[PDB]
Amino acid sequence: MVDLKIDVSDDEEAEKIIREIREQWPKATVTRTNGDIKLDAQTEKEAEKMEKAVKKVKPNATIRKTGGSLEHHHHHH
Repeated sequence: MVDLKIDVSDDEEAEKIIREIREQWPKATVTRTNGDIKLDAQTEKEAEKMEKAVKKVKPNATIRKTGGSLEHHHHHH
């Protein structure tokens, strides 16, 4: 699981976040809340696609990405 919280400054784009996520991922918990979008990804790659689908509405989308994985630096280039 990857924590994805998408800031939303407008109502219509917030609608577009929900549609562009849930059309591919019906299981993706999208909690519509005036101010943000509370979203949960399954894996890191899944998050890469999810946050990208948001960026298909808004390229400079401020997305709060927490957790994902404890990327072990000895196993990291």
